[PDB]
Amino acid sequence: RRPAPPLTPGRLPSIRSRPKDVSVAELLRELSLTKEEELLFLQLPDTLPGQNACTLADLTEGQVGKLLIRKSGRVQLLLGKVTLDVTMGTACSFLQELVSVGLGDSRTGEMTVLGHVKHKLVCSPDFESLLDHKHR
Amino acid sequence: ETLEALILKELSVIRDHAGSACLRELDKSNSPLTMALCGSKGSFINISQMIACVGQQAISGSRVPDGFENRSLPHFEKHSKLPAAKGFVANSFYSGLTPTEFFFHTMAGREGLVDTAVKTAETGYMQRRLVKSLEDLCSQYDLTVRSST
Amino acid sequence: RMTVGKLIELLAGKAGVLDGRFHYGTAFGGSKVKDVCEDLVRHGYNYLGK
Amino acid sequence: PIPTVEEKWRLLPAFLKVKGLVKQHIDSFNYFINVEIKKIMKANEKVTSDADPMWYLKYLNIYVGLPDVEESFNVTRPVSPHECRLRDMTYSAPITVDIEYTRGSQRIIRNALPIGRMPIMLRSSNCVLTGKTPAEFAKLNECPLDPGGYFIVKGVEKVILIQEQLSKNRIIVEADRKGAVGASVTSSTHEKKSRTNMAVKQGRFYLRHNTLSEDIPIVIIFKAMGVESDQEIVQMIGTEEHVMAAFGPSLEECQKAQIFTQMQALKYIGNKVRRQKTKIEEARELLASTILTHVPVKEFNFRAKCIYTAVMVRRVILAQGDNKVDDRDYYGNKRLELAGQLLSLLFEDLFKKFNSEMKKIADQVIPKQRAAQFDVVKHMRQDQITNGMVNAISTGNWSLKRFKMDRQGVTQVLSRLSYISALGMMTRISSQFEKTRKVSGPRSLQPSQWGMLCPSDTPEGEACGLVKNLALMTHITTDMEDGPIVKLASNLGVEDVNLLCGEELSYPNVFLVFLNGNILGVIRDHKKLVNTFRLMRRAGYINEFVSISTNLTDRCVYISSDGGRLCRPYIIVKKQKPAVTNKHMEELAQGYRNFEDFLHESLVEYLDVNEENDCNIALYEHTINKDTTHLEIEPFTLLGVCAGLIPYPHHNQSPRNTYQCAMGKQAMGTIGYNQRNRIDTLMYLLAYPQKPMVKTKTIELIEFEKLPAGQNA
Amino acid sequence: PGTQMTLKTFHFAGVASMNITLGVPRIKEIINASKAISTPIITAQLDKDDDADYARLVKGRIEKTLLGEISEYIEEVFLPDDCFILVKLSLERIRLLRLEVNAETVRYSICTSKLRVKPGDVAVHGEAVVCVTPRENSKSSMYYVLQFLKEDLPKVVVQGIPEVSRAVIHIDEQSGKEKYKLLVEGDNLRAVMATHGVKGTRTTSNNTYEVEKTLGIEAARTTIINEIQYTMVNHGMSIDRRHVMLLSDLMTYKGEVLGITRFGLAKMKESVLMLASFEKTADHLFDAAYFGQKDSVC
Amino acid sequence: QEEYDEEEQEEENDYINSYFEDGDDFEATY
Amino acid sequence: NEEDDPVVQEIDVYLAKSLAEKLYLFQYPVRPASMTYDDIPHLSAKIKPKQQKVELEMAIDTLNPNYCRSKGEQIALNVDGSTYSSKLMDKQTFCSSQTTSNTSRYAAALYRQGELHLTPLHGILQLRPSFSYLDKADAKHREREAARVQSYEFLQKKHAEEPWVHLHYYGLRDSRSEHERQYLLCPGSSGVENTELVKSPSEYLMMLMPPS
Amino acid sequence: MLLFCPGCGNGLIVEEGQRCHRFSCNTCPYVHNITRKVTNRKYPKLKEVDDVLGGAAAWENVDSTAESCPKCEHPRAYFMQLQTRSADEPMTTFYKCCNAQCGHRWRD
Ligand SMILES: [Zn+2]
Ligand SMILES: [Zn+2]
Repeated sequence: RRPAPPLTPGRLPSIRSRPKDVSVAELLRELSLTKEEELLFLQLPDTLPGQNACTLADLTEGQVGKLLIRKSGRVQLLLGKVTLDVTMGTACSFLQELVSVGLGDSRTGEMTVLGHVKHKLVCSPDFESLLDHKHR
Repeated sequence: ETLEALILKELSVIRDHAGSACLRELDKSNSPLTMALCGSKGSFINISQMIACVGQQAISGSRVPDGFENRSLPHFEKHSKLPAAKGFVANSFYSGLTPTEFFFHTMAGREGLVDTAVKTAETGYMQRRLVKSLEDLCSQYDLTVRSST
Repeated sequence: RMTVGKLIELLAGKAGVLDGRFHYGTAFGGSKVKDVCEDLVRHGYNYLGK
Repeated sequence: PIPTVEEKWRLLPAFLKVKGLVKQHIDSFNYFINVEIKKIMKANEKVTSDADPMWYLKYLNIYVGLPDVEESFNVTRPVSPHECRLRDMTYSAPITVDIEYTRGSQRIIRNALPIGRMPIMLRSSNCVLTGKTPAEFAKLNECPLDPGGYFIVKGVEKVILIQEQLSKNRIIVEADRKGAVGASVTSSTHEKKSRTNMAVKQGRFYLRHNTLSEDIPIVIIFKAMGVESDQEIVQMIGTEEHVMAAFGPSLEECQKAQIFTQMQALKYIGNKVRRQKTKIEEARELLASTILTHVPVKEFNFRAKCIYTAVMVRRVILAQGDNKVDDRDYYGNKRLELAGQLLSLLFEDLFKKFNSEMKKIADQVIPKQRAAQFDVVKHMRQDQITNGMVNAISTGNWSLKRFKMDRQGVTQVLSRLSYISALGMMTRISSQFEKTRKVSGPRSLQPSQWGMLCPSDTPEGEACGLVKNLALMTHITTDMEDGPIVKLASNLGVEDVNLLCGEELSYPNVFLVFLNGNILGVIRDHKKLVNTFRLMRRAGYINEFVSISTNLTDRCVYISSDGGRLCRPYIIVKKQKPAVTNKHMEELAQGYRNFEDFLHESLVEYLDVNEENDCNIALYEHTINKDTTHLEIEPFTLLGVCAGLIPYPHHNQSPRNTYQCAMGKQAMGTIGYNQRNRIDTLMYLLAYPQKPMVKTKTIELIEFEKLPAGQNA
Repeated sequence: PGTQMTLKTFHFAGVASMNITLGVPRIKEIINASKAISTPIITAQLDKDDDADYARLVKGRIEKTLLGEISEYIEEVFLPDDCFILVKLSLERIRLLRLEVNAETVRYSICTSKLRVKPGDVAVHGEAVVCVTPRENSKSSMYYVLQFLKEDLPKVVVQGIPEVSRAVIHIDEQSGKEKYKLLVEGDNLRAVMATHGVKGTRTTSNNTYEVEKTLGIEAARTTIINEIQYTMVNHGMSIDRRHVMLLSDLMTYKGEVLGITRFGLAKMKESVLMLASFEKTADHLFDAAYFGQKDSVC
Repeated sequence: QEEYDEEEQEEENDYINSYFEDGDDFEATY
Repeated sequence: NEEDDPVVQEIDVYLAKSLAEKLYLFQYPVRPASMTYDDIPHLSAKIKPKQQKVELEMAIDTLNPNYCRSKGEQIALNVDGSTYSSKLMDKQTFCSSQTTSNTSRYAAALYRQGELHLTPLHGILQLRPSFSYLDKADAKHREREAARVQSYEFLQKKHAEEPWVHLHYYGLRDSRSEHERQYLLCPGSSGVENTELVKSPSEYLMMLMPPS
Repeated sequence: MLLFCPGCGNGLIVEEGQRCHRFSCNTCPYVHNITRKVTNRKYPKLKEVDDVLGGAAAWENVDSTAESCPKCEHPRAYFMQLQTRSADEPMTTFYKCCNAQCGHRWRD
């Protein structure tokens, strides 16, 4: 008897018979301590600095990212000069999975399941330091 | 509510004591005191309000209500149940009122202006309802009151 | 009427017309009754109003 | 002892020099004949006939010239305001537009086509009386101390009173004789105003609207909007045990009725609604952009409408069962209306009427024609627009059938009894409430208003609070855009509403963003959000007239940017100390570092009525604490114009203050510099006006010592 | 007096938090003599005025007490067999309130309830535990009536009078004697005055219509004078006794207590011309020509 | 007896007119 | 800020657009995260990438210890009055909707041993179980027993213009799955390349907020 | 409480089966076997004991003064202030209460 009637207030526990916040740094430390492989879904700041707009589609391939973890602080992303910070928001409680669709010529198609995502990250620019650098 | 009345009577004791101590220091030739004793135009409450202190400005028999977020004025703190904060005036008319105290004193000024400006309508309704009812009730010559019929 | 500003107005006006300078009577400030009462004595009149 | 700066009293004259007392009435008109006149032009630019699709009209550009008068024949000379005031003429200027009409086969572009006239303010930018000198003001027979701001129609001075109304695009939760009831009033840029209300009875929610005949359960509307599964409905409503027990009756009622698909729901809506094309299509179009017009739909997606209705249901649930209600006497939501928006509506209606009239006169002449060329210039009149404007201004009865509105008593004759009554008429504000004895709250002094409306200034009699006057330091925000604001919001890291589900909005940490009654999205860490927004506003990128507040009871941030809000400048404090120092005021005394430079250097800032709700303000400098955020410049600014003539107002009592404010406009005295030249119906003069010995700073601010209305005795 | 009768709550203090209107509203309601009265207050005295325990015992007698407020907890038990609702009556809360309701009393109050129920599947298990099994018939399934009986179990009154809402006892002190006066807030005086606790002889009411329904029309002319004089002495004014005695006899001579309204004035006077100014466009004016009555000019 | 309002039903008389003086400045006869 | 320099973790980030073109993120708000949909055998899957509309068809066991055959026969008579290829209900249909067509920010991230890979996402769709088999059924039953503005039919014709695509399902363990994972995992360029984008923060904030 | 179906997403209502009752719904075939015991416990808000209002105990809260009353020559009495609009001008009145064996209430 696998399918059990779920509850709306207790969708995550869903015991019926027999919420904790986690920091991004602590979450990544826990993920790296156990040495697992799990996918992450993150939103990035629009109009990423580049060479009009510059997204990840009109870019190149290689290492262009640098993450920094300050002690007793937060987690800060960087691309040489620009500075961003990443945080956790809208903790997922439902099912979310990403698949790869394959298009042939007309009818032949391959739809393969890659995995599931259970964590959403948000990357934001800190305008305070940018304004301090500009004004000064 | 029990605390709202426990401190409401402590603010009146200091006012009454100041008013009573002002009477022992006043001279027997003061025009306000003479007019209060005779009773021509004035009262002892007016003297104690002009010399000692105004007192407490109540609205509809209650304290000044909050209007922004659980606070009367934005110059005070959050959930500040203090006497002088909510509605208590300390300085008299001679010394000079605080703008916050002036606003609380003006709040009570308009509540008394709007209840007599509209009272004419209700009084006129009741007067027309009463007059048209009784317009033929008179006494006869045999000590008997009858109607028109 | 309970109007005390009238007496202070009269006092300040008398002091001003005696001295020869207009006195400020703005709300929540202006002039007090202590520095004006001592200035009405230099001329020779009574100090408050009599 | 604390370092005190007794120099911030000279900031008020510098602030009044640019705007303030009576200049905003002219800025409302100068921004109107430069933006809104073009807005309505780009609104209606192309009109086409129905006989044959070959004839069409186009508009290139429109503008207004200088005040001119058309005399005997082909003679246009500049006219003076006193000339029109003595000849009982009307101060108006023509409107020059560039039209393009295709007659026959070729196209004709006739430049400088006059289509009508339009009144001009006395102290506007297009009038002659601007940027002049007193020596030149005396050459035109006009008082230089005249503040202006009135209309001259048939040789009388008419002033349009500012009128306050309730805000649109918002949710109100009131209480009536049965219980609690929610309502939503919506009015978009086009002509459609709606008022929907959700009512609660015996634990069953119902939706009422003007076009609907009977009440329909909210769950039926939910299923019709597009959400099929009933679990997602309750998930959007609220994730709590007590909100689910109050939503049980609605669920069992929706289960009782044989309604489980969207088609059946739309059929039920079509059967219920009555309109005087099948039932499904009319029921679908009735739910798209009819009930709620302030919520746009991209193609047919009711997701945002579903989210808004879910927030409304959660609001009416949290309201019911508690002792919290929303009152209409709060001035943070009440908006003001000047003479600009009324003229905007009037001009838009007149332009649409003129475009629809000539379209009807040239449709039955093309089939029954006797020539090959048809000119539209000969079949054109410019009298209707001028006559309509003049009558609407003189009579004062705003009647707009396209808007379906009728208002009386908006324009009033400018009282020229004294110099204070004339200026005090420009600061008078009337309410939309009628002469009702039962209402007492709005008439009573509200704690919300602080330094925006003078408490003492009010008429004694029947109107005991319906008529109010503005304060010395007061500014009305104009209309702006929302593009850069929403762009910076999306760049800050605000999440879209289409990504998260219904269970996330019930989370306490989750916060919603509201912008002019519109759900922008979900954001976390609202404190950093507000801090960064305030920093960007102090920087100079975003305009200074943008209000942002937070509500912890409702757990949402409100972003107000619509025109017609109240704001007064406040000095910023830095954690124990005001940013304004003595070296900053010495430069102002020198002649540099004006109010604009102070606003550009992050020294002072404007705050709204709801914005100051989330901050601490200190009266004096010795009262400044570690929690204060802003500092009052001057405490004597709270009094009004008529209340600034009372020596020692704090010493006097409030009834006597009100009596003197009412009698200050009744006292007779000198009117102006040209009183023998002007010829009015009734005029009073004094013989030898004296000068008040004990004057006030407000007297010098308005220069009342030059035209006194009394004598020393 | 009514001109200077436009002030707010006069004797407002923390001693008595009782919302009773006194001023122009009370006088207007007395003159209108409406059936529905606002803020009902009715006073009674006890036979035993020395012991307060008897006053507390009889206070719980005349008071509407519900079942859900006394019930400790209610639960729906589900098993392979037929389900039923179970309510645990708490005897300690009854002992603290000094009520005379037992398990059989709860059973009799439930069987005499308004919602559909008959004594077929309602039983008491032990001392203060009641089990009710819902039936499957005549409207829908038992699941839907289960949610319907669980939200009306508290609504079902177990004891008292449904009319009376709230009751409090007032203490009167004197030289050496102490008295306890029972004032309740209801309308049906016939039920409270006919009680073992309060003495039916000494009891005063506020509703003129109800006191003329219970006592009589002659006893209503006395209570309408006392209420008017009680409102005039609360303002610091003074009126004469026969001035209000003549007004009380004006709406008591013909029939019952008639009010001074638009409908009662038509019952008092029979002149269409004076009603022409009170009423509307042409209704009475055309009905007069239709019927054809003679107006006496007197 | 219908729940009516005294204000809308009973039309305003000379009783209702509150004689008060305010500054409000600015048929065939034989 | 002297306590920020000692403890500094280094993390490399990569980007690959090989599988960014053909990639779609599916959302399931109805199902709890505990249970999964990949173990349940699915019949078929169908797609239209023009309007981004997907429909999944899964199959549950027709006669299992927890099934009401009685109501199943009734539902079979209702649908019969050919959608189902059996005598009862044994298939479930999940439909989708377009959500935020403008996808530039949302991108998937893979965390391997010590390197992070970023793959841009094409579109995000929400799959919800809709029941359209009983609407047509009861409509047919009732009809049997009885007998320029842009509207909604316009958009329906626009949806109906395009043809349809069908695909197969592949699950937890497959060589194709590992191939796709390695193709989106291995960046290919193992050299240490730098200076790929140069932008000062004073100019980046100006590009963010246009002065005009 | 509130229970939904995992397959479709609609709600279920308990119905009768062949031998025992079962959790069923009228939207999709789904039956759940009723087991040993499922139970929901509720705690309705109980009523408290009412207090006796009135008496000298509450009257001691308001503070009195020293002014004689001409009824029994007793100096102890309570005084309160009130605002009332008279015919000519505003007037502040005092309410007088006799705290003695008679206990009268006057307004002068
Ligand atoms: Zn189901
Ligand atoms: Zn006594």
